[PDB]
Amino acid sequence: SGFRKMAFPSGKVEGCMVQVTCGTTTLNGLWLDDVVYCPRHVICTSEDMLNPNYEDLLIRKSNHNFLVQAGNVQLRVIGHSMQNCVLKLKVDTANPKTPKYKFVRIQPGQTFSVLACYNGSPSGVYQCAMRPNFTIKGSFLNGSCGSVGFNIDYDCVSFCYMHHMELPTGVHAGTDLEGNFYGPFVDRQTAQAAGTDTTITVNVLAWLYAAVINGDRWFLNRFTTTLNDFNLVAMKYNYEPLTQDHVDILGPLSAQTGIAVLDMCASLKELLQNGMNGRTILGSALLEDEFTPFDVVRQCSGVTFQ
Amino acid sequence: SGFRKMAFPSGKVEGCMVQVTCGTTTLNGLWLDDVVYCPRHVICTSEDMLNPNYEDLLIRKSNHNFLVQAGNVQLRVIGHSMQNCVLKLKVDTANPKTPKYKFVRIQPGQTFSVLACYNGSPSGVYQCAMRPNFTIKGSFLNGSCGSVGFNIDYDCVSFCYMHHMELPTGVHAGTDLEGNFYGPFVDRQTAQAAGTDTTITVNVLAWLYAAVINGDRWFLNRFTTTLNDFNLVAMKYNYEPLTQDHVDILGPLSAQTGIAVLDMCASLKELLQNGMNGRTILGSALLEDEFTPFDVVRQCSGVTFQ
Ligand SMILES: *[C@@](O)(c1nc(C(=O)OC)cs1)[C@H](C[C@@H]1CCNC1=O)NC(=O)[C@H](CC(C)C)NC(=O)[C@@H](NC(=O)OCc1ccccc1)C(C)C
Ligand SMILES: *[C@@](O)(c1nc(C(=O)OC)cs1)[C@H](C[C@@H]1CCNC1=O)NC(=O)[C@H](CC(C)C)NC(=O)[C@@H](NC(=O)OCc1ccccc1)C(C)C
Repeated sequence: SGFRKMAFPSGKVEGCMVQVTCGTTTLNGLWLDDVVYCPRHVICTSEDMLNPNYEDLLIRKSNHNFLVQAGNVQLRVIGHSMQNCVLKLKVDTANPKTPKYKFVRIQPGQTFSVLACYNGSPSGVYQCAMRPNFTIKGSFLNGSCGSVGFNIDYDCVSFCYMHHMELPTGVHAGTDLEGNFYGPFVDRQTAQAAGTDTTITVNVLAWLYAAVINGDRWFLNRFTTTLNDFNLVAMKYNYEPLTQDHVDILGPLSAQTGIAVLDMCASLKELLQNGMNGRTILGSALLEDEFTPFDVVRQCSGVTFQ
Repeated sequence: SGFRKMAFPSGKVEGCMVQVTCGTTTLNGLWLDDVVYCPRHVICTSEDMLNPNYEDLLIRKSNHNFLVQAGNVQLRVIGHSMQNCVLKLKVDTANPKTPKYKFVRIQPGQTFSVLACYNGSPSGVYQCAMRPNFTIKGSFLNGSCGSVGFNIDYDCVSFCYMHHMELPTGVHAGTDLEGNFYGPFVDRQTAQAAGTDTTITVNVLAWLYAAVINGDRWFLNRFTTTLNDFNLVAMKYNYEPLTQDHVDILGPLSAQTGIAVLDMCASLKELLQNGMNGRTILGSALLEDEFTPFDVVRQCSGVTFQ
């Protein structure tokens, strides 16, 4: 028992990280097979960033303008192209440590591990959710661009995120691995801001089940409710609406605990109206929304990768 | 910017994990050079656990009674011994992926990453502190014994923890890699309980500095205090005493922020007396104590490993 925010083991991804330099701009790249993927703004100076014309900046670049290092060894670039906001560099050597992999575009509410990197070297790993306003609450400094987020399924790494920028309030924005931004952000140093964020209700419900499983059940009350009634109160607290899909997804945790989803919704409702009155749940003094139902099941049944 | 609980990249340790079976008991082992280290209770049945005589259980075992698998391949055991509460199995092949490594015994307050494992396979990674009462707040199920905790310094892995047991309230106890328990616990299924835990004051102060660095400074007040005065109030809230060593350790964060340690102590004092009145600090609704000063510096300056 016990319940922790837990990242995937990072080894398979550590093997893919390289440093990419163009002129005096350095950041991280991801090396899979004979392609290196990185944020396109590697081709910019810090003046260029105010308002870059990426097609004009790029067209004046050739293969040899791109320095790719893996450890202390240089990779030879034999081709380049731009897809949306990522640059792809064809190199002459396949990554010998390429894992089985996929590229996916995740939905809001879905979680993933970030391997934060500097100069092609890993610094640490942590878990994030794609927020409803299409940002993530990360930890990123200058040089972290190109760090990636992923999930693992047994031996298969699904890359879902590449890091590009920080927005007001210290939240983060990036792309999928086809270089399409999550959210309506652009890779330019012009004033931009995320919209009001909401709470990922299905995830809060998953975490409450996690609590009951781990024996922390003081908040279970004697009421039930309906989906509509719940949703009315949800809306007022800037919680995302709960759908039939969400109910279905929570089916396994419902079954494991003997608590019907709608009964747990009534307990959450009461927490929203009354607060926690100084108590904690699974050590937290607020309602956590960055564990998916899948995250909870995985951690509560000890699923394993290789 | 942004501040996350962040584990070390796990790849170097993933390469060391094996499965160890004796009879029908399975758990994890750590393979370094030509030795595999694991909890000694691998040699017990679940009846034996109520009150095991480890010397008598062991002496009746030979090398061939120990099954060590790394992937789908069996390691040949050519020697065994017991050191405190760990078993060491000499095998005939050095781990080809052994990192540079050390064994260390950490102090209360120090943090480390856990690679939680089942059947010699990693399931995830998370950050823990050695609590003042010599437990950790982990996430561990049956089969997780032998999972290890570590720190990385550039390329050097310091193993500090091996997981053995869970105690009342869902907290965890284990050994250093010489098999000596943190705390006065024993590897027996007899009623045992940790003492009252306290808050790691120096770590809370580190985290407040992390907050100021990340621009969250609403809690800074206009008072100062003394170490004694602070300690008087600390004691009442079950905070560990602050020492001159602690002040010295916080020197770099003090310098980076321009806030004297004793001024920050006065802000903490006021948080302890008044609470946070519904506000959050770095997204938390309580005072976090599982970031060391070193943890904060590392994350705030992007230090990297390889
Ligand atoms: C990334 O690591 C790198 N960028 C460069 C670069 O641009 O080289 C010339 C090299 S590495 C960083 C990661 C950032 C730094 C701080 N935290 C992070 O996550 N990315 C950027 O520096 C990035 C470049 C974008 C424009 C593609 N710029 C930003 O993140 C900036 N955000 C921004 O310009 O938009 C928001 C905004 C709000 C308010 C006013 C103006 C802009 C921030 C401000 C650094
Ligand atoms: C470890 O993964 C394994 N143990 C065995 C084993 O004993 O084989 C026969 C194989 S793998 C587990 C990890 C535990 C399970 C639940 N969470 C964990 O962290 N360790 C144990 O099962 C362990 C064995 C000890 C005695 C060496 N036993 C315990 O953790 C038990 N704790 C205990 O007996 O002491 C506290 C106590 C409190 C109150 C009453 C009685 C005892 C718990 C109860 C499972």
